[PDB]
Amino acid sequence: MFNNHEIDTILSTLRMEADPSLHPLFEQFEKFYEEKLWFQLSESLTKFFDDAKSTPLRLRLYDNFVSKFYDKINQLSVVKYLLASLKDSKDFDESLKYLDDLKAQFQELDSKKQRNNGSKDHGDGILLIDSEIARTYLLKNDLVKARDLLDDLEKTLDKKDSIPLRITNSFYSTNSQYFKFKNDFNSFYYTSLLYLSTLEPSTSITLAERQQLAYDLSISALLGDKIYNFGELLHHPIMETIVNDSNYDWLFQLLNALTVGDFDKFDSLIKVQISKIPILAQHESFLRQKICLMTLIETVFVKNIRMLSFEDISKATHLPKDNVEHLVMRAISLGLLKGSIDQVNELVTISWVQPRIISGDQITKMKDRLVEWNDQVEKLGKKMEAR
Amino acid sequence: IRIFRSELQRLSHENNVMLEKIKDNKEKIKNNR
Amino acid sequence: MVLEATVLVIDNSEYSRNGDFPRTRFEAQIDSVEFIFQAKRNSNPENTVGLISGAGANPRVLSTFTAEFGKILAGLHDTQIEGKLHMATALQIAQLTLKHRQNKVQHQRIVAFVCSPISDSRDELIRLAKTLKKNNVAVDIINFGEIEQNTELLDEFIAAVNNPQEETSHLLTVTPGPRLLYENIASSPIILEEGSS
Amino acid sequence: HEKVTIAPLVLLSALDHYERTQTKENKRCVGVILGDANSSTIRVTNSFALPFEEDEKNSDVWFLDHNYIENMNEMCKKINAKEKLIGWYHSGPKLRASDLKINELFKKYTQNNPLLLIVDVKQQGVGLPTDAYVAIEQEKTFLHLPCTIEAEEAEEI
Amino acid sequence: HRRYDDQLKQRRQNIRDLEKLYDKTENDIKALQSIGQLIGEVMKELSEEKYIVKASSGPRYIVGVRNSVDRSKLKKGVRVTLDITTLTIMRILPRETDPLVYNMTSFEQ
Amino acid sequence: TKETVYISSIALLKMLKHGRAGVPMEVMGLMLGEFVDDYTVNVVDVFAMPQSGTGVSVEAVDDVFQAKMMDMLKQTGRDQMVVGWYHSHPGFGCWLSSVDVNTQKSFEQLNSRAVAVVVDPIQSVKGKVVI
Repeated sequence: MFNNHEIDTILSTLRMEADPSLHPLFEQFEKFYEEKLWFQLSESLTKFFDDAKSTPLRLRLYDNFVSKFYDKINQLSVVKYLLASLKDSKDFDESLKYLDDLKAQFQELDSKKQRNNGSKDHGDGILLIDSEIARTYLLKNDLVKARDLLDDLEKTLDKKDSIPLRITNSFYSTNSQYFKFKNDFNSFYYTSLLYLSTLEPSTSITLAERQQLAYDLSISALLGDKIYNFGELLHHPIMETIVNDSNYDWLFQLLNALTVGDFDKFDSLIKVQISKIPILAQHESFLRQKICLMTLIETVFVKNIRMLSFEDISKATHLPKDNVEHLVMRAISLGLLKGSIDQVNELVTISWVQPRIISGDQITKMKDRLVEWNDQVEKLGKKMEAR
Repeated sequence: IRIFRSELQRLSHENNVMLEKIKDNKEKIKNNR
Repeated sequence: MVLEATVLVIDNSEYSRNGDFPRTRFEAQIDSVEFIFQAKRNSNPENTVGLISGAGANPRVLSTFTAEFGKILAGLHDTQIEGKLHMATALQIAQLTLKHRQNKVQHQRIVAFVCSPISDSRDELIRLAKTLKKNNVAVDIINFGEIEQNTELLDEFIAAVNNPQEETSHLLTVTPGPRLLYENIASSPIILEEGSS
Repeated sequence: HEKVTIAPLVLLSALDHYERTQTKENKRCVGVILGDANSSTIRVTNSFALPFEEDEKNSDVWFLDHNYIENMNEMCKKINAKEKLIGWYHSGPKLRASDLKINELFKKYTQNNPLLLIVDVKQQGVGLPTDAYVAIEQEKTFLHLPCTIEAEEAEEI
Repeated sequence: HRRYDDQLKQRRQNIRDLEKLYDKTENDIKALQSIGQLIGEVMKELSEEKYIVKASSGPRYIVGVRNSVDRSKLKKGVRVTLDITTLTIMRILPRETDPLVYNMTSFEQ
Repeated sequence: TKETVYISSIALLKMLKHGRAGVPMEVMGLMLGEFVDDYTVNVVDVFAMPQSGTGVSVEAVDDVFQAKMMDMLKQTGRDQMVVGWYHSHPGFGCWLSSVDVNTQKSFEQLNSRAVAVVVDPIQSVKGKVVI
């Protein structure tokens, strides 16, 4: 495609009076890449529909063209692509050498036009500085020192309010690998859920990054005992957009594993990485019982009376009477459930806490309250009215 | 050249726009005394 | 000379992210408002010029009919450069703007700029052209686009309205670059000349 | 949270502009509430209509004059100084696509979160002939605040 | 070139200097229409929503509360803010009669 | 018969809201609508006026503020004929407004059937609603 090789060159050789002070090294090094379609940060127009991970070798040239970009199209082309797309280079040798380059250039833009009301467009140059601060200190010094600088970024999210959601995504992007390297994936699962809610227009992504994104979303739910289960990842258009094998099928295997309760199906298809930690096998017992514990008041069961014995729960969880008493106590201790336990009469009273996304079984049982109360309208209701 | 002339004529009229607010505000303080 | 009520239309589109045209864009639309107002209000009294925007963030009314351009320039401030494109929306807003107005029994005129080829609907713009003809509405369209733009909904909108020249609509094309914007419009029927009744 | 307090003076005022303008089902009378949104109790002590025109063929076409909005709010300050712009109200039983596009207009001169009000002249079903909603974004997210009615001593009597 | 540059700065400074002056005038006239209040002292507690006080602007009148008024801190002799119209207690004020910062010498540190 | 004033729902509530500021102070307003003697008497819309330094007199009403407001009555469907000028006063035993003398005599020149309304209780409120 000659779009970037021609239209971009013709625009600079015709409009903007006579030339935008063209350098002789621009058109000379542009033909080195030929038709291979690596445009090295294709610079706005052509970059919108064409993007790749290739490392740009022009970094020492277009970096000084920011002054030419103000009169060219818009200053918003820096946050959409180019400098903002440098994260796809995967070059860790440039670390700490791009800090002064990606900062002082934005400091001049903040001290030039924008003050309070500004001029021309609005809402630019806010998250541009905050995006590169968290990505830098994540490397080098340990995560303890990196969190100290995240407090200034967390207060900005609660105070400042802007139209683009990149402020929310950029803060949690670095915070994802914070809890990923550490334990306690419950906080990482809540963070992983905040990436995808509804974005139609934004967050351009190909099939390569969807598999990398689904990796952090899946692992978050392995140890995560909160907010439903892997089925939430299936509710979003993810599993249909990724491959069904190579350890991406854990959503399908663990879906029925919380019902039938067979640990030999999942443990046989996985590696020794996640099977060494016994905690993973513990959290799978909670989500299996939580499905039946939500049926105690009103979901499926007809009479809507809440009672549970030690024998009925032992067969559903595939655990003996001694291990099921300890499993309920640990479930309430984690904040997932409430209530008390009666060992004398073999009664289990658990307060409803964790919601569910299932439906269709509550329509018939809600009619019970509709029909039984309607009979009093014809009998008792008409008795007081016809008085 | 054109930037200094365009910004001067713009702020010259906007200064009178601010003066349009006090014209009604003068009659507001006179009636309350 | 010229006694009428003119509504100005400033719109943005996917082609508003430019601003390479001579050196720039959107600075010509602001400079064109000062030339239209001074050629009308200063010519004869009882001349009020309104400003509406049917694009950008929301298709609202910026400044209605008044004797001062300060509120008109205030409407041009705080406007998104890149926004949604609806031309036919501003056509019905300008008609409702001219429907309820102070100092009735005047000459209705609408001045709009072309920021894009305006591809929306065919039969919808046909009824909008015949509706403004029965009310004797002056539709001023200055085509810009990219280089030359012909055989589209803009030319079909004019062909379905204007039999008479000065009483309905005109046509003008301004080329970007070192060209005088106010001089070509002054000699054009859009501003001054004839068409005021 | 916050609650919306609608005085009987405001509820009866919105019903008057509907009959006097001969508004049919093709039009919806739009108006501006006045009150104090600073505290948690939102009280509306004043209401007035505006020359609004509705178009059912295009939801993006609405006629509203911003000159009458600022002038009437300034001229009514002489009555009570506690009356500011907390939002606006409109008529009609339902919320169409034209109501979502007009929400960002008054937000320029409004400091706190604006308040939306829907006046129903028919009042078909249940209670609450006037429902209040808040306009806030993260996608527009509307929340229904509790609707109560409290007036002064001489107004209730 | 440089002629319009000097007038550009002088025009902007005259706007910001007068803007702070016009904003104070608009804010001051809004506080000039506020309604005053009365002042009285509590004599004896009659009931919960009904009190017996003695006003400083005249004889005694039966008073009460209106909304969000704390009735726990209202005791005998406590100076209260009395409403002019409804004749109820609105604000809460300490107990003072003659000024203690004027007739009595008051000094800090 | 005579003219029997029929107060609408909004006509009674706005009169208490316009005189809401201060017991001793005073405001005014304009009654609207159209009616014919022998029955019909109605007040469509009511609106107040800013308080001046002269209290209530012939110079109290502002024709500039009235003309600027009157143009807004037509576009909103609020435009009607002026049937009188309603006021608000603390009230006396006789001649409830000591500063109001020459107003009504200048009002009867335009229309002899025009009246003037004043809210009596102004903190004396009872619930028989004596006006």
